[PDB]
Amino acid sequence: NRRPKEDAFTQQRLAAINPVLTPRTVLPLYLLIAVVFVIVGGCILAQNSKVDEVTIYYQDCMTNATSSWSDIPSEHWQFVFHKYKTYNTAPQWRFVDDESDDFTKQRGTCQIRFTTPSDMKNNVYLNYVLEKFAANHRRYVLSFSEDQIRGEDASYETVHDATGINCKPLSKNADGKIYYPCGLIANSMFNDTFPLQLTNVGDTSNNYSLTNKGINWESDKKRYKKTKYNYTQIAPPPYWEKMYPDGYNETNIPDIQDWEEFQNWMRPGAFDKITKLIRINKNDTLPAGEYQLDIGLHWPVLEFNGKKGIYLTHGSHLGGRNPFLGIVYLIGGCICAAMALILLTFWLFGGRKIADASSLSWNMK
Amino acid sequence: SVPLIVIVIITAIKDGIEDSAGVTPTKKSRISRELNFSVILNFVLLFILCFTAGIVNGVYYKQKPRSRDYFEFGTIGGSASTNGFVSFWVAVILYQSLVPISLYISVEIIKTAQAIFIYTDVLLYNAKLDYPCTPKSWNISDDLGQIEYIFSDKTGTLTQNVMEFKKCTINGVSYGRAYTEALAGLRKRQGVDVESEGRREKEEIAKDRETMIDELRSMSDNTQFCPEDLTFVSKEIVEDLKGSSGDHQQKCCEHFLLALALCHSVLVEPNKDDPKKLDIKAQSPDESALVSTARQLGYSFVGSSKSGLIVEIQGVQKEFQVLNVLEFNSSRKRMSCIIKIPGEPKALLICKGADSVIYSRLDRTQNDATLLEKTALHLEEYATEGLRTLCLAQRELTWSEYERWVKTYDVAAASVTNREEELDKVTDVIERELILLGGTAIEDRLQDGVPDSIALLAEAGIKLWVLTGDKVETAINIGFSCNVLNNDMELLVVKASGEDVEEFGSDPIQVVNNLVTKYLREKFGMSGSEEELKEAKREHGLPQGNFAVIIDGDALKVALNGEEMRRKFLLLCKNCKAVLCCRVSPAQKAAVVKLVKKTLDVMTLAIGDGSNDVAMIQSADVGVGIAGEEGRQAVMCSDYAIGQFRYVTRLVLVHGKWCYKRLAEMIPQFFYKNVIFTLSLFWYGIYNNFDGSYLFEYTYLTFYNLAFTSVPVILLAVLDQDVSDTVSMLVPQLYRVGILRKEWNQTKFLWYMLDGVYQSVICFFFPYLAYHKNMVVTENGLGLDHRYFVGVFVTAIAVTSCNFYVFMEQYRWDWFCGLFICLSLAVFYGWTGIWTSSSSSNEFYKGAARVFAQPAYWAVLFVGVLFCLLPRFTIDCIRKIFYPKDIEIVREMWLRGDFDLYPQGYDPTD
Ligand SMILES: *[C@@H]1O[C@H](CO)[C@@H](O[C@@H]2O[C@H](CO)[C@@H](O[C@H]3O[C@H](CO)[C@@H](O)[C@H](O[C@@]4(O)[C@H](O)[C@@H](O)O[C@H](CO)[C@H]4O)[C@@H]3O)[C@H](O)[C@H]2NC(C)=O)[C@H](O)[C@H]1NC(C)=O
Ligand SMILES: *[C@@H]1O[C@H](CO)[C@@H](O[C@@H]2O[C@H](CO)[C@@H](O)[C@H](O)[C@H]2NC(C)=O)[C@H](O)[C@H]1NC(C)=O
Ligand SMILES: *[C@@H]1O[C@H](CO)[C@@H](O[C@@H]2O[C@H](CO)[C@@H](O)[C@H](O)[C@H]2NC(C)=O)[C@H](O)[C@H]1NC(C)=O
Ligand SMILES: Nc1ncnc2c1ncn2[C@@H]1O[C@H](COP(=O)(O)OP(=O)(O)O)[C@@H](O)[C@H]1O
Ligand SMILES: *[C@@H]1O[C@H](CO)[C@@H](O)[C@H](O)[C@H]1NC(C)=O
Ligand code: ALF
Ligand SMILES: [Mg+2]
Ligand SMILES: [Mg+2]
Repeated sequence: NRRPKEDAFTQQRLAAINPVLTPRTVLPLYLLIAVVFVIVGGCILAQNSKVDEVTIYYQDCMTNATSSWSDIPSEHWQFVFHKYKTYNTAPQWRFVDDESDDFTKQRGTCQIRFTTPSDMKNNVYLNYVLEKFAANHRRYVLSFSEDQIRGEDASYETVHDATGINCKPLSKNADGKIYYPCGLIANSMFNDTFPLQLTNVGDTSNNYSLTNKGINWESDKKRYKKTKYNYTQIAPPPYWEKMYPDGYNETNIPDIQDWEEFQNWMRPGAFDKITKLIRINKNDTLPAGEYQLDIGLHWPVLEFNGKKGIYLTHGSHLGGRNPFLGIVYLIGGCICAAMALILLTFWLFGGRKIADASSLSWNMK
Repeated sequence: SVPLIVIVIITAIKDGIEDSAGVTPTKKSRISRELNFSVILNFVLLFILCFTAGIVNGVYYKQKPRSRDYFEFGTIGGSASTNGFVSFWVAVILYQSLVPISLYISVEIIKTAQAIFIYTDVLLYNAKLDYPCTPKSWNISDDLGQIEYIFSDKTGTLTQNVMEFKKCTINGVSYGRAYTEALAGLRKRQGVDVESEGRREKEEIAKDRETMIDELRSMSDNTQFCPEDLTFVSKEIVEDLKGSSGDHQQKCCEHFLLALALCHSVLVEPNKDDPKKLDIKAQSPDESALVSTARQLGYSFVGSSKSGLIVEIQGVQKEFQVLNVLEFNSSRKRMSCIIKIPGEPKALLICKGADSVIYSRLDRTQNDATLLEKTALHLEEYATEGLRTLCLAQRELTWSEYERWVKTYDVAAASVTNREEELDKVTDVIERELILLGGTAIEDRLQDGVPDSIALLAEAGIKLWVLTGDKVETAINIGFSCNVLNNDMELLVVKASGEDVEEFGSDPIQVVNNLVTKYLREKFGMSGSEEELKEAKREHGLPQGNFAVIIDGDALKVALNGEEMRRKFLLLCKNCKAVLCCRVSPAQKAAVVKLVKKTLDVMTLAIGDGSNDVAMIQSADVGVGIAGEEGRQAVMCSDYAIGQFRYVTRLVLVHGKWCYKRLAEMIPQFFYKNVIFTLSLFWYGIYNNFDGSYLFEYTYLTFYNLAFTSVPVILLAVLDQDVSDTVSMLVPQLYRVGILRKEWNQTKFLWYMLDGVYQSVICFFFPYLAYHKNMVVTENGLGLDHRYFVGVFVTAIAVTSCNFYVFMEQYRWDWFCGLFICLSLAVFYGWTGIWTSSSSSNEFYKGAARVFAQPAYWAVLFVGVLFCLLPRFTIDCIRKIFYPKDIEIVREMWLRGDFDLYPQGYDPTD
């Protein structure tokens, strides 16, 4: 009726295990964790020591030399292979101009020629790398609309005088028509074209096939929603006037169904370095030989010494060539082993019985 | 606003259902102020962080014009105005995280949690009295581990109010012979034989009882015959009633008995089964014992009549009445009775109390000089063997005296508007004539399991103070009966009375000053006024120099008048265990309590049982009540209550220490677990001219420190068992940790602040350097390459690191803590993998499929947990090897099997 209930929990006597720090217990756990962790570190290092990588920077292949085949400066191309150390094979670059574009500041085609000494394991990725691109500015990164997710077309008030997220900096123009890809994040998109195939100078009868289908997963496929653009209130971004001198008509609307790379740029990079996938090949085993690429030069980058290049790789269980994980694994293994040996020595050197009643802070007297 | 109030109401409702303006009742503790200082330190760290962010956010005037302007073209202008605007609102919207949100409520959450766990202690549950420890104030409980001083009222705490009749002084003759435990203790400490002599004394007392009952049966027949209820054993007085020691002895002895039977405030009620049987219950145990023994010896006071007393002597009935009564007062320390008997009509004013209050006022001109000395010696030995002194003084009023008394009463009855002062003064000034006629002797029994408990507290390194008002000799004898007052120590008595008045009789101030200077110069070295007090307050107390100090009422009364006197008294009271004070009112001892609290502040316990103890508890660091006498009302004006004193041994020593250690360890852990969350953001915001990059999710503002990893810190705060209760009870030396405050300091604050900074360094720079080279680690597809996903990495690392760290410091790996640790990690994983599959994650949207499936996630959390746990675990090992603290030593030795023969929850009272 009133007597308190008796139990282990109400007295805090639940069963427990109290380990203490004694060499009989300390040593085995260290030895086992150390051996297994160093073993897996060696395994991942061995895995990482196999994949290849090539990268070529071409941000300044428009005034470095003339319209002939000149060598790219060494500060732009870096090659890593698992069977060659001094594999220099300096790639060549050429530029071809075209006066069909009024924007003479940055126009033309840059062609590059590189080579590979070995075949490939049927897995090729080609990415475009950007260096020193400030995408972490709040006004820049907090400038995009929510309706573009579903293709909806709301009013200018809902996109200009909205909450902290809106297309505030570039909401309205002189005409007043809103922008479907509003916001500086979309307006500051990389503006380059990449070939859908790779020429093979060795045997031109079979070039190397590429595609831009499958950069990202079906997330965008699970993001796509039916749209209702009014085809009259949508205006090109002010930085897209060269792209759309006539503006959007009832045919040139930017679709999302197939070529999602137009909007794969939605989320910016994690930090200053910028790299996104542009070409994938899973079917064709790439053999050795010399190869050549061609890239447009529409996107201006020299206005602030920004850098831009390409990067071809293979990937692995842990990505591309980056020995940082192996470095940390080895550092941790060495530190843990060193601590284990240090305390083993201190047990040997300071050999004493574990439970010493005289050592208590009240046994002086 | 509303959420805080409603959550407070709901948690109060939970407290109420589990138990069966503002919050703080009176005042907080030192921990509250230290917490305020620590929060101010956190605030100033946030402020300097904001300053070092804002200087860079604005020093870019001479920096290169990067692409921050090539894309925007929205040059607002106004560098002195608009840029400062941006800085101020960025600061006020992005630097609101380091301030503790839930700490201000979590502290009392933890306090009430551990308090209700205290309340549900079935081992703290009384069996006979049936009164468990019921907390009143849920706020102040952390001080119970740092207690270093106990203030005790021996009227009800040290000894129960169960009276026993031993002797009685009538006309200078002591009647009554028995053998109590106090007598045995005195004999054994005197070095004389106690086993054979004790048995001989016991059989002699048995023979005395036999001859007493035989003579009682032979001479007459009494109305209180009883085979087991009889407690009268004194044979000298049973025969000295009629004519044994002369007719004058008879006259004086029955006169004394009648005077005593006319002096009491006791309620007498009949027994329900038998009306004749006595069921005497009242508020004064001593008077109840006196009337009970009067009934046993022949003066049977049966019946409940307030307008007169009806007493029978072997059947002969007689009725009377007491005219005026003045009950015991906290200042009077006596009871007054005015009776008037018609014929030679005569009035009698009788004052009942202790020796100090009765000998203070008497007829100096008219003294017997024979009964006074006899009574003085009688009471001296009575206190020597520990008999509570109860003396009565008589004052006769003749016909002229009765008439002038009536005139004074009728002329002084017209006083209104606080007449009590005038009445007290007039009675004191006109009541200068008193004559003593003797007194009785009563003794008190102790509690259950006092000596072992107080001895183990003393061995715990804590000092206790005990208070009374009767006298010193009974007090020291009660201390000697238990083991709080051992031998091998002399008395630092500073009494301004006694034989010292014969040779150096003067006014008390200078004599007590001379003696305390002697003590402060050539007995102990603290001669000074400032340096010694500061040294004492810096040393924070330690039991050393096992002596005993005694003070008298006059010296304590005059001590409140002198600053030098109070500081020198505080210096000299640094004895080891023994401190005793007598002849003092509750106000005076409350004043000395607050004196010792102010200077060299130390948490003080205020255990008490009575009416004078309320002043102790109302002015104390913490108090505990006792359900004893009518002063049980003190428990409402208290902090904790318990049926008997013997339970508090488990409270302060065991549970209070756990409270102190758990709080003092978990508060720094909570401060550690918060700084990394803001510091990672600070490092991520170094770029973009400190524009204010917001790395984490908009939903991470709360769930990081409110849902996911807030469980194990409070769990360790409340559900920790530092060591088994039994081994702690057998070995209480670990309690020195609360004595020396070896777990609460600013050095620990800074050490964990630096630890948090270093942990944040690892947590931020592991995934960042995992992406420095090519950040193409996807194993399929593109990869993450976004601030939110690297945020997922870093928050996962931080939360698992903090949870494993508090798991590591957790002293009791049980079936309870690890389960909720695993549950916290599981719910973190589940929320991060489920909420990402929703429209509310419009941008992020892909944590589960794009992060967890990646082997890089596990490969990086492995190195994160190693580089978190291993360095500080090795620091823990090296501290436990080169500086092995006592706690882990006793833990491992009892785990090894040394202390396993004893069961769990064993008691010494079994
Ligand atoms: C490829 O993608 C890039 C990325 O945006 C595009 O670059 C952008 O190109 C536009 C077009 O010129 C450019 O807009 C402004 O450029 C000039 C200086 O930046 C500015 O003088 C120019 O203004 C005029 O030329 C316009 O006729 C009109 O604005 O009136 C003024 C005054 O009469 C006149 O000078 C124009 O407003 C963007 O600045 C540029 N982006 C960046 C970051 O520099 C490029 O157009 C895309 N090309 C294709 C083919 O899609
Ligand atoms: C592989 O790519 C090259 C590069 O364009 C192709 O070469 C072109 O071939 C067509 C007709 O065969 C010519 O009209 C072009 O002038 C060639 N271009 C260059 C730059 O030489 C080649 O045909 C492709 N091979 C296959 C099998 O498609
Ligand atoms: C690799 O092979 C697959 C399947 O043969 C190709 O996928 C097809 O691609 C075409 C054009 O991109 C689409 O029209 C088909 O619908 C795809 N088939 C399926 C089942 O999805 C893929 O394009 C090839 N990639 C390369 C680089 O050769
Ligand atoms: N009901 C009472 N009747 C007569 N004397 C009392 C009564 N209660 C207490 N006293 C006197 O007061 C003394 C008790 O001292 P103590 O209990 O330490 O202080 P206080 O009683 O003021 O709390 C005893 O010596 C006793 O003579
Ligand atoms: C629409 O504009 C695009 C380019 O902006 C052009 O290629 C296309 O022919 C135009 N179509 C119509 C119907 O105007
Ligand atoms: F019996 Al009292 F104070 F009078 F404890
Ligand atoms: Mg009382
Ligand atoms: Mg009271």
